[PDB]
Formats: sequence, C-alpha cells, structure tokens
Amino acid sequence: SKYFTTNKKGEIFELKAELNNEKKEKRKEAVKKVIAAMTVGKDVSSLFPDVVNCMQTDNLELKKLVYLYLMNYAKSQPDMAIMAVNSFVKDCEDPNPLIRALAVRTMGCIRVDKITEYLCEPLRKCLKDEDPYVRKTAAVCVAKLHDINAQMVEDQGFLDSLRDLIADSNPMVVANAVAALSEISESHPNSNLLDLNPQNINKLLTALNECTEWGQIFILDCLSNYNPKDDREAQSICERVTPRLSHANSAVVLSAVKVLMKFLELLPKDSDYYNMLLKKLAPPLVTLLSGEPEVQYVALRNINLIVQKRPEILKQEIKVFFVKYNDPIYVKLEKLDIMIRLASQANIAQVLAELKEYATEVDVDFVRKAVRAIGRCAIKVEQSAERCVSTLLDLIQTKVNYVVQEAIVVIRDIFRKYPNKYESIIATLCENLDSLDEPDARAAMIWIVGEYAERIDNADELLESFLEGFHDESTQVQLTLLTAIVKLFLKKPSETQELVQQVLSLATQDSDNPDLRDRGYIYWRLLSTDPVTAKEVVLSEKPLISEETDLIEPTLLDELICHIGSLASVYHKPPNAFV
Amino acid sequence: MIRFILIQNRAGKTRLAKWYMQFDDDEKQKLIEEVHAVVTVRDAKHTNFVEFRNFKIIYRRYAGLYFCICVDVNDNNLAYLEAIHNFVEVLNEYFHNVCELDLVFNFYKVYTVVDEMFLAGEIRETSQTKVLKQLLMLQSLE
Amino acid sequence: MIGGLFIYNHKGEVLISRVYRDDIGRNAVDAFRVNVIHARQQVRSPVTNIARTSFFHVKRSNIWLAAVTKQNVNAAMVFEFLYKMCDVMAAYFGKISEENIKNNFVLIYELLDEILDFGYPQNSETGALKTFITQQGIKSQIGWRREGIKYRRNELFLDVLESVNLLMSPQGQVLSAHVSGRVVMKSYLSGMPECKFGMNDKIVISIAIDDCTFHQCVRLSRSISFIPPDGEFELMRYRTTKDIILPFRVIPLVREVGRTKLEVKVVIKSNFKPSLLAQKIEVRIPTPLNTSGVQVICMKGKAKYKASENAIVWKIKRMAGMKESQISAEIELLPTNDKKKWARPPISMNFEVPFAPSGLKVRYLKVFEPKLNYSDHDVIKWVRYIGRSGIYETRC
Amino acid sequence: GMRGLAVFISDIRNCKSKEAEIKRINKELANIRSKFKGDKALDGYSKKKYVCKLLFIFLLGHDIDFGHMEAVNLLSSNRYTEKQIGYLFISVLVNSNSELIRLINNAIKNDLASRNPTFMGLALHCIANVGSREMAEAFAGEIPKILVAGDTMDSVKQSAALCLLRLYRTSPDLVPMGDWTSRVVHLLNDQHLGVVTAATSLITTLAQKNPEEFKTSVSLAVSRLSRIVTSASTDLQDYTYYFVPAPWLSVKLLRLLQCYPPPEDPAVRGRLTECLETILNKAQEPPKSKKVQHSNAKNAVLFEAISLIIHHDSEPNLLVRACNQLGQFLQHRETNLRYLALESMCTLASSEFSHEAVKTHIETVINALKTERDVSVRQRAVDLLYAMCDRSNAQQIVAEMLSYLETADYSIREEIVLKVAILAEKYAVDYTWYVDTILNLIRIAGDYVSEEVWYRVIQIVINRDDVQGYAAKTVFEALQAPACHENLVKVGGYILGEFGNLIAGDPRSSPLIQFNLLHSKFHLCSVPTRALLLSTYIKFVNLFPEVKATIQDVLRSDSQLKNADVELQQRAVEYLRLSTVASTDILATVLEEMPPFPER
Repeated sequence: SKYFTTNKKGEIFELKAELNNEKKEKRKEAVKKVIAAMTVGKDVSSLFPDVVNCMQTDNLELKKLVYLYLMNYAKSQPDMAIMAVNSFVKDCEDPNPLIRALAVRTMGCIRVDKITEYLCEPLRKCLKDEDPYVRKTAAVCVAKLHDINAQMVEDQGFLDSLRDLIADSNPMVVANAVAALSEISESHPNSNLLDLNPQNINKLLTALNECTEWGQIFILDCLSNYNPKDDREAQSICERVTPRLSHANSAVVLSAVKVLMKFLELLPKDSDYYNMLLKKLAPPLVTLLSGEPEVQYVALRNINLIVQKRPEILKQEIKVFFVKYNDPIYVKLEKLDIMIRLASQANIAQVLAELKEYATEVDVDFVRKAVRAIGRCAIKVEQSAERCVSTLLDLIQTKVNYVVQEAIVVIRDIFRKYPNKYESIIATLCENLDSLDEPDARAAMIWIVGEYAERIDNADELLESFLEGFHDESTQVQLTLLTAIVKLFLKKPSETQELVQQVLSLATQDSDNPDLRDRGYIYWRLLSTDPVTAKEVVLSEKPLISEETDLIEPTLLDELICHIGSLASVYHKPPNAFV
Repeated sequence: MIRFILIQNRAGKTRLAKWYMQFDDDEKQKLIEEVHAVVTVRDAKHTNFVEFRNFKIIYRRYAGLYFCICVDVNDNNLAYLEAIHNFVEVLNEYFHNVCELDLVFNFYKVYTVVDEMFLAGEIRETSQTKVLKQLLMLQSLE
Repeated sequence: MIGGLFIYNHKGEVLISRVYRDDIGRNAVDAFRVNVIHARQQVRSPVTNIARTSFFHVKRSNIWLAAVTKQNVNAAMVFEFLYKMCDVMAAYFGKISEENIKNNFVLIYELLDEILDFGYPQNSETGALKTFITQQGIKSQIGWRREGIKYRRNELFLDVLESVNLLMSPQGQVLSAHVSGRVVMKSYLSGMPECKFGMNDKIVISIAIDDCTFHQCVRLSRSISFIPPDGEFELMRYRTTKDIILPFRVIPLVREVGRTKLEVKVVIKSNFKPSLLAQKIEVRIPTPLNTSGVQVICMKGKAKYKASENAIVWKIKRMAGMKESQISAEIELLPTNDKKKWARPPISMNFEVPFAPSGLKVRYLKVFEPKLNYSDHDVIKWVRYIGRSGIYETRC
Repeated sequence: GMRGLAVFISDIRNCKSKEAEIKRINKELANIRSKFKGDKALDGYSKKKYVCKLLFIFLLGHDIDFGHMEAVNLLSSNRYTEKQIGYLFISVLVNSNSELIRLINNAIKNDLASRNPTFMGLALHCIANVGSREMAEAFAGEIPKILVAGDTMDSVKQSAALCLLRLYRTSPDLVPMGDWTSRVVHLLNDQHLGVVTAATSLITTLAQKNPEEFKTSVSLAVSRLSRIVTSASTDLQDYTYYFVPAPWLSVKLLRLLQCYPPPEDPAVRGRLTECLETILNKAQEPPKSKKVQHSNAKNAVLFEAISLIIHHDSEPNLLVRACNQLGQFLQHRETNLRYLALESMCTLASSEFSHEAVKTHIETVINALKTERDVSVRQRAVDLLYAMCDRSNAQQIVAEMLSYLETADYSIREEIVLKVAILAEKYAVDYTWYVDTILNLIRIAGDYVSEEVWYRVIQIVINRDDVQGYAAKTVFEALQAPACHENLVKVGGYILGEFGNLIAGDPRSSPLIQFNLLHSKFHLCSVPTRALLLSTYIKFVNLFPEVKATIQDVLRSDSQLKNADVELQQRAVEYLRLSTVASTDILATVLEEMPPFPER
C-alpha cells in the first residue's frame, strides 16, 4: 500500500525538514513534536536517522530529549535502538555526569545479547566515579545485566565493585547498591552470599540514619535476610532500628516492624526488653491507619498477621479499628476482621455496640459482613452469646430483608453451637416465615424448624407451606427440607404421616437430582424398615463445630511473619505459590 | 445503504466524517470514538468486515490512515471495500500522491469528491478516469 | 521489583505507559484493561493478582495509575511511591486530568525516567528534581422544603430503578448495551436534615450517551450533599454505556430443514450470583408468518404460541443464578408465499432482577440534624435495587 | 488568494495546549463576527474565505451559533466556488430558522431553473445531503420531472435519481404513484453506465414497496447484465476496474434481480441463467492479475451471483456449482474470502437441492476450523457445522468437535459444548455412543456444561443401557487425571458408587485405588460434590466390606463430623451411624435396585 506513504510532502516530511533546521529552538520543537507523535501512536520510525544526527550537539536539552526518544524505542523494539550504540558509547570525556548516568541507563534499557561487549568497559569505568549519581546508575546497571542468565565473566569483578560500594559517603549510593545486591541474590550461584555480616551490618545501620526514605526501605528489607546468632547483636539492632517512625506513611514503619518481628527471640523473665518491644510496637501499627485507603488496606493486612502471631501487642487497641463511613469497602471488611480477631472478654460490651450500628448502614454486603461478624463474636466467646442473640433478635425486628436473612443464617449456626440454650427465641423466628427468599436463609429456617420440632405446635403447617412449591428451589433447600421433614416425622409420628408420602413418593421420584434421589430412597427405606433404628441414626447427638476459620497454619504463619512487609502478607499466600 | 463514511488516523483525530443519517453532535462524536476503538484493535490478519451496533463496518488501512464505511447488515461487503479502494485511488491521482495533511488543507475538495462519488447513501459513479475529468473541469471553472 | 508504570483515563485507553522489565508485554496492559477497569464479578481491591502479574492501581479524579510487577515487592513502598509521584506531578502541572496529562507527555516521560529507575522508586522531592528535570509543564486555569416538618419515626427508602437496553449478535458478541436509571428517595424526615450520600465510582459527571442529570437540591464536591424534600422525589437520572453486568445471556440456534420445517432452540443463561433470584421472565421468540403449527417444549417454566402476536411466549416465574435453561420449538411452515425468505426479527426478553445492572451500589448515607440531636443511627434506611429490561433483544 | 485558510490551519495544528487552541478559535470567531457585523459589506471572496473558516472551525468539533446569512448570500453569487462553499456549509450545519429554509428553498429553485448543469448538480447534492421535510415538500413534485427530462445530461440525471432516492427514504408519502415509472424503467438502457447504476439503485429501493410497478424493468436489467459480462477487455474501458468490467453495476443489477421473483418468460430466465454460469466460469478462470484487489472485485460479483442463486433457489446445477466454488475458497490464503464463503455456505445449507453439496465439504470445513486463527471465522465454521450436521455424519462431526475441544481455547468452548450436547440430544440412536460422547464431553469441558445434561446421562445410565461396565471404565479412566474438575467429580462419584462392582476384577481398579482417587478429589471440591461423594462412600460401605474399615477413619475425622456446613455434617453423622450401628443387612436393604421410571 504505497498510498499516503510518499515522503515528498506530508506531516513526516515537514517534521524531517524542521529537524534539520539550523536554529536549535526549532530543532527542540521538532523533537518534542516527534515524541508526541510517537506517544499518540503515529509511526515516525522513518525519522530515526535524522534525530540520531542530533546527537553531537553541545546543547543538553536536545541531547536529553533524544535520550528519552531512544529509551522509548528501547523497550518497544530493541533492534531499532541497537542502531544508536555508536552514539551511545561516547561516554568518556563528556562533562556534567548526569549525561553519563543517562547514557549508562540507556544501555540498561536495551536488552540484547550484542550489547554485552560494548557495555562492559563503560560500566567498569563508571562504577569508580566521583559523582554519586554515576555510581547509582552503574549499581542499577550491574543488576540489570545480572537479570539475564549468562556468565559474563567480568560479572565477578562487577559484583566485587558492587560490594565495595557499601562503604561510600552518599547514603543513596549505598542504598541502591544494597537494593541491587538484594535483587541479584534471589538466586544463589556458586560464590555468593558471603559471610561478611558484621561490618556490612554495622555500615548499613550507621548509614540508615542518613538515608533517603526509599534507601531506608532497601536497607531494612535487606536486614530481613540476615539471621542473628547472639542476643546482644539482636538487641543492639532492635534498639537502633526502633526510632524508625519517619514521615513515610507505612513503608518505613512496616519494614521496621518486619525487622523487629523477625528479630524477636529473647526471654521476658530476666530481660525487660521483650515486653517493652511489644509495648512500643503498638503506636506505629495504630498510627498506620491514619493515612490513605490503599496504605490503610496494606497496613490492615499486615496487622492481621501481626495479631494472629502475637495477639498481646494489640490487646488494648480495639477502639482505633472502628469503621469510618468514608473508608472504602475493603478497608471496612479488613477492619471488621481485625475487630473480630481482637474481641476479648472485656471489650465485647462496646464491640456489639458498634456491630449493631453497622447493620443499619445502606451498604448491603457490608451489613452482611457485619452480622456475620456478630455471629463470629458470639462463637468466639461463650460468656457473651446471650447479648449477641439479643442483638440479633433486635436486628431481626428491624424488618430489613438483607439484614434478616443473614441474621437468621447466623441464628442457625448459634443454635448449632449451643443447643438447647435459646429455646424461647425460635417461636419469634416463626413470625419471619414468608420474608425469606434467599436460599441460605430459607435453608436455615427449615433446619431450625426441623430441630426442636416438638417445641413448635404448627411446624407441620410451616413445612406444608414450603412443600407446595417444592420445585423451582435450590438443591440445598430441597435437601434441608427433606432432612427436616424426616427428622420431624420421628419426633412427631401419627400426626405428620401425610407428609412422608408427599415428600418421598412425590418430591423424590419426580426430582431429577441424583443425590436428592439417593437421599429420598435411603430415607424411604430406613423409615419403612424400622423407625427404632431411624431415630438413633438420624437424631444422633451432633458434635460441636471447630472455629478453624480464624486460624492459620503455624509454619505458614511463620513464613508470613518472615515476609510481613512484602506482597505475600497482602495476599496471605506463600511466595512459592506465585513463583 | 451507506450509513456514514470516516477517514481517521491512529491518533484518533477524525479527518473526514460524512453522515448520511441524522444524529446529534455528541452522538456523532460517540459514534466516531466507538468506530475508532473497534477499528484500531484489529490487525492486518483480521477480517475487514466488523459488525458494529445494528450495522457493520468495512475498513481498510493506508499507511497512516484508516478508511471506514458503515453499511447495513445485508449489503455486499466486497463491493463496498472495492469502492473504498476506488475512492482512495481517485484521491491519490487527484492530489498527486495525496498525503495525510492534504485531507485537511483541502477538506472542501475532499467533501466535493465524496459527494461526486457517493450520494444519498449509495455509490454514484465508479469510473476513476471521467470522475477525475469531471473534477478537473469543475476546478477549471471559477 | 516494579515492572512498569501505566496511566489511563476513564475510558480505558492507555494515555501514557513505560515498562522497565522485558518480561512484561502487551498482555499486562490487556489484562489490566479487561479484568481491573472492566471488572464486574469482583469487588474492587487496590492489589490484583492476574496470571502471575500484580497490579497496584490508584484512582485520582478520573485517571488510573497502575504499577505492574512480577516479583514479591513491598506493597506499602509501591503505594507510597505512587502517592509521591502523583504529588510531584500535581506540583508541576496542577490538577491531574486527561487534558493536562496529554499536554505534558514530555514531562511525564522525564519524571518516569528520573524517579522510577528500572523498578527502583528513587527520591521524589520537588526541590531536588528542579536541577534534575529541565522541561517545565503547562498549567490549566430553601424553597423546596418547608420548616417545622414532624414525623413520628424518621425513615427513608432508596429505590435505584434501572432499565437495561441491549442488542446482541447471535454469536455472543455484544453489539450495543446501555443502562438508563433513576434514584427515588422516598424520605419522611423531620426538620432541616443535611444528607450526605456517597456512592461508588460507576457514574462519572436513538443512541445512548453516558450522562448524569442531578436534581436542583443537590450539591457536589464521591459525595452528594443535599436536603431531601418532603414526600417522594427523584434524586437523579443517569445513562451509562460502559461496564454493564448482564443478568441474562441468550443463545439462539435456528436450523432450516428444507423449507417446510424449522428448528429453533434458545438457551438462556443467568450471569449473576446463585443467591439472587430473577422474577417475571418472559421470552418472546419470533415466528414466521406462514406458520402452520408449532411443537414447543421446555424443561423449566411454561411456554405457548400466540397467533395474535405471531410469537412463542415462554414464561418463567423465577430463575436462580448461574443456571441455564432451554426452549426447543419445531415449526412447520406452509409455503403459501413463493420464495423471499422470511426475515427473522430479534428475539426479545423481559426480566426483573434485584440488583442494578449498571453495577451501582450505594456506599454510605448519613443524615445530620443541627436542630435536633437525632442522627443517622436513629433513622431507618431502606435500600432496594430494581433493574428491569428495556429493549433487550438478541439477533437469531 | 487562498492563504488565510492555510495559515489558520497551520496555527491551529501547532497549538501546544487545548486551552490555547480554544483561545485561538474564540479569537477567530470574534474577528469573523465583528467583520460581518460591520455595516460596510465587502467583496464575495472575503465572505467565501470566512465561511470556509467557519466550516473548518465547526469540523474541529466546536459550536457555531451564526454564519447562515452570508451562507445564503453566497448562493446567489454566480461564481461557482462561492456557491459550492455556501452549499457545503449549509449542508454541514442544519439550521431551524424558517426564514433560512425559505431563503435556501428560493436559492435552490433559482439554481434548478438555471440551465447550468454544475449549479443544478450542486443543488441536487445539497437536497440529497440535507433531505429535511421542508426540502421534500418543496421539491418532491419537481425531482421526477428533472429525472425524466430529455434535455438533462447524464450527471444531473444521476444526481436527481439519487436525490429522489433520498426523498423517498426520508418522506415516503411525498413520492406519488406517478407516470414517470416507464421513463425511469427505460432509463436503464442508457449508454452512460453511471446513469444505469443510479437508476438501478433507485429501482432496487422503490421495488421494495412497489413490486407490481417496476416488474417490466427486470428483463431489461438482465439484458444489461449480459452486455456487462460478455464484453471484451477493450470494452467498457471507462468502467473497468482491474480487468473486471463494472463490478459495482453488476452487483447492483444482481440485487435488483434479487428484489423480484424469477421471471415467468423462459427466454429471459434462460438468458440470466447463462449469465450466471458465465460469471461462475469467469471466476473459475485463473486470475488476470496477481493483485488482491482484482480478486476482491471479481469475487464481489461472484458472491452476489451466488446470493442471487440462493434467493431464486430454482436451478440445482447452479446451486451445485456455487457450492463447489465456495468449497474452493475454504483453502484460500486470504481471510475475507474465507469468511464470506463460510457465510454463503451456511446460507446454502438451508436448501434441499444443495444439501448434499454442502455435506460433501465436511472434511474441508473441519480442516478450516482446525487451522484458523480468527475467533469469528471459527464461530462461523462451527455454526456451519451445526447447520450441515445430520444423522449420516453426526458421529464424525461430534468426534471432530470433541477433538478440537481437546486443544481449543476458552473463546469457543461454551458454544462447542452447547452444540455437542444438543446434537447428542437430537441424533442419539444407540445408548452406548450417547453415553460415551457425553462422558467424554464432561471430562473435557464439564465446567461449561449444564446441570441437566449430567442429570440426564446419569438417569439414562441408571434405567436401562447394559453399558454400565463400559461407562464405569470410562469414568475410572477419566478420574485418574490431575485436570479433572467439579462436574466430572460429581458424575464419577455417582457412577462409581452405583457400579463399582463391575470393574473390581481389574487390579488397577481396586477399592483402595478408588478411595485414594476420591480423597485426592476432596481437596478441591465444593459442598454438593462432597455430599455426593459421601453418598458414594456409604454405597461402597455397603458394597465393599474389605475397604469398609478404612472408610470409618474417614467418617470420624474433624473434616466430616465438625464440618461448618450443616448438610455435610448431617450426612457424615448419618453414614457413620449406619456403618457402625446394626449390620450389613440394613445397608443392603437401603441399597435397592431402584427400578427405572415408567415411560409414556
């Protein structure tokens, strides 16, 4: 398609003509227009040679602009960027070392097997430089070179120089060097991870007080790789890391908390430092939740693990985790989980105060999680289940459908947890029979009727009401209805006989569900053979239920504590799961 | 019948927009944006016959430009694609290897060419040579 | 560590992107545009894991800023870097908007090259980068309610009444889709209550255009601050055209056995959670004019044929979520007319679902009375989403 | 000269910011308004330039609230450029000031009254482009007279024909049942081919609602078609397009013939048939140019002729030739031709005469489906396969669909699964094949199959199929893979729990192996799946005493007795009590034959 391609006249021809103009201002304008046209998607590859002719200019603005242009092509297609290495290598006597940094990072952008020969010498000769930014860019370029899987035997000297960069005046240089070393050391070659621990740690901790915030992040993350052998070194490291409460919203605080939790192996009987550390770890985690919603979400996901490991740190801070209206939904849910985990014996008196208020909010799923949280509080503490039941009945009387459905769902679980302890409640629930349409709430109500059947005088009518529209219902509802009717037949023989045929010879053979058919036939056979065995096989004493939901694997918990500050805690998954 | 004709670029800026069916200005902008979004996704290997609302679009690429014509679901697609190519050839011969910019500085000439070749949502004339002769005699008249 | 930095507008087009690691390609951009911006079944989260790709996304006004990674990196550090970069960009060129971003591509490339050094979030001090960055940006410059109203019990009902319009190709490609809805606030309140009503970000302020027309009593600053007039009133009206969750999905299959026979099988699938139940399901299947007779069979609901409307009417009282049902009709055609095959009009269907097809969910609603001590806790709030069907048609 | 427009456009395109562009637009608009507001009127050239500038500003998307007065004033000018620019500006910007409509109607009437072909052509173009109700009411009675005028030349006749087309499309009631029908019908014999094209389009549109009026044109059209296809390469030199004589006119004539039933006169029917196979044979000839454009142009006429043949549906030989020609297009390097051929063959698959010819290409359709890249082409191929599927080749098509599913992607699996299920429903003859196909479909893509399908397969297995051993073997061979998922787990649990005794002889299918498989499944199963597996477990308790002991330890752990869900816990309690209390007699009693349901 030669149409609209001719370069004699057009936008590309005009840009090329402007690029060759003698005045540098119009050249800069042309380069800016070229960059904009590239960004908006217009193909301006045919302008590549002329802009390369702009390399040899004393002006720095044009040189910087063409550097950004070449980096833009570097990640799009490396082959186009290869044709500029001849101009790139002019990086020896050029003043203003930021130009050297830009050049070496531009070589860092291009990823080809052909760039190794032309980069080894400039990288080697720029690491030992007086300007700190050139040292920075050399340090990051060594890591980017090590990113590929190759030997590049000069890489040994590269890593030797990188390790030598730890003893440098500028904190940012050593911070970038240690960050690059950490990024390189994820895989361990034959000669790496040397036992140069004491002096390197001393230098890192000395420089930490002067490093930039991100430098502090890098150093403290690298400290998580170290493991101590003597308690004196651990105590010194902890007491030197503790003053880390900088302006960073969570990064510095979270990484320092990671380090302190990792360096937690002492004795509280004689050393009055474990208790003091647990005491002063609270204010940082409390003040983390006064920032921004995303940072608050990350801090909450870390606090979940911190509380799960050592609950005594946040024992008396249930007030700060109260949900504000203006926070997003994820922060609300995580704060709800934190409140549930911290529901001790003494704070319930206010916790149920908050969880009752959350059930009147206009957010449906948040109210659902709030009533489920009320149920979780009831399950956790056996001494406060009566207050939880009273609150749930209060919510039930409010007559809101999305509240009532999950409230009665929770009532089913509470009745399962403490049987024959809230008998007087059930009759009230009988009033809310026609207000349930969700499968979960309907199943919960049917099961509640099935058990304690002798305490309801009109349970036969309640079951007959649902039996009419047996079809067009979920499998859970059908199975629960079958189980409840069979349970009530044994509890109430010779009054509900007509139910047995209507449920077995009509709601089993007509249904196409295989598992439901098997259940119906098994129930028919057991009832036809002898009710004596049916009573003792169906009405067996159901054991309690374990609260394993609010529990995590101790080894997995230890791994997550080893990875507090990173994405593993946010996902609550091992790093091996996402390789 | 032809619904609308568009000459676009990768930047999304419309360069020709002929509308044979009534629409509001914001409606026209929405339709142009959606057409550009649909066209720019497909590559060369993909078909040129893309369903779009209760219509379809026949489009082709020429260097830095996209040509699109919107037709009904029951019209011969290849005929309209060849009409697109014929219109492109007429423009190219009339503007002496037309470029993208020549569709802006001579937008009224583009409009009169489109009206000469397309009218009332159908194909008016198909012969390049005497269409060009008509255009030259029109240009000669002052 | 940090893979790449992307900046998008509300539409989902890549305003400006810059990748630092070669292992990330166009797949990351496509995944972030598809399953994050246009996510329907998932509750929004700042971090997203997609096929071994971690997305950190921050929304500022109407601009999405995303960081794509493939390693195990400090999440808090990445979020703080995003915040600091947003602050620096705001310092350079004021408000962060689509026009401002498009006006300063050179400066945004400058910043992404300077502060973000190959996944390493270096210093973002405004005074430190003035020497480091040379280019400078370009900046852009009571009556409806009485007094003394009293009620025995303060209450308010919200009804989000939406109507979904769709035209679908037979192969499943969505040709056209939009939702036109309104908010009805039946409020019985006493005094001069100031109401704050905050929502999610699904609404941004012959064919449909995305728009939102408010009421006179509302004010904007996200949040809606107003004073509800007594009785029943319509809070706002809106018309969205992007990211419509579809309560139903219709697959028609027609086989023309010769000219005297037709076999039409229509399968309806429910694309919502199993808890929700859709009521009043009516499927209208078009029928050829020269229809001698029909044999129509369904395993769910009831079906029949109407010669008054010349259509198969298939009524289902209720349907659950994530369920599929089918209707099968064998039609015998008498060729009274010669040739000129019958053009098939689209298959229509009407339904009602208890959830907004636009994805709108009300976040918070408070009432504050500076005259009497009662607050949002004392008032009873009801919320009801009702999404009906407008012109909901799928070609057969 | 025309220098202001170029400078203005260059300044606009060079603006660095949108605010600066808006400021420039506002400044130019204010300058134009001030110039036109002045009492001193200037020459027409300045007005023409300013109107063109206003049009360019409106084209950028800005709003213009004036400019129509001088736009109308430009129409009265005898200079052609001013009239053309004014007409274009009026066409682009629709105005609703009734006085302006009166002015433009008067100007258009004056232009039409003039004998200059260019001015009347511009007026017709403006009327066709605007096409408002007022213009229709003004010129509905005038356009046909211009159309049938013998002194009007060819270009004005084309423009008037298309203007009448537009008026009829926008105002059906203003086009009467006039006496100009004979003249417009006979106009198709004009030497100028473009006039024939315009008249053909007009007749195609008008014949949709007035068939009995334009019937006599049909035969005439056929004649022209012959004179289009029998012409040599040196004929119609003006109307040739890459060695093809008048493709668009041929297409339009074919549509016109499609608008009407087959002619009753045998002579014209024979002539059009000869033209049809002439087109087909010309398509069968090797290309005269290696360029894609000539092939596209010729295939346009080919596809339109095929569509005409389908619409007529009267010549079995023509249908067979069209089917063969389409089959030659499936193995075409291009994709547009492949898509069009697939669509046309899908249309043909609905005709009795060409059904065998469609079924002949089953192998090439399958090969095209297997080796395609675009999703749309694959979907069209699958729809064609469903349309052409029949009892003669149902097994082959179903097997090929499943084989494709083994390596297919997620963009087509839903449709493939649904079609396979429906075909197995409709064309099942022997129970063994149906059960095997359904089970294989489950094993491949159960996550997309409906619940009723695997209810029905279990039902038919239960009632009477004497293939229980084969079904159990297939289930067991399917369940030993890590890629299994929920629906396969459910159906496998039920089938095993009911017929595990038939494969107990094989040492590779020992009860311990079955239990290990099911327990491995448990790690990634949902609540109803677990309930079905527990039912299967008690079935095995009743059926396999040797494994029974190790079942009890399964039905006593914290995962069963302390399960959060009430249903699973209750099932575990019941099954543990049944296994422990009483003896094997009760479990034998609860496992009956479950006789098949009565059949009506």
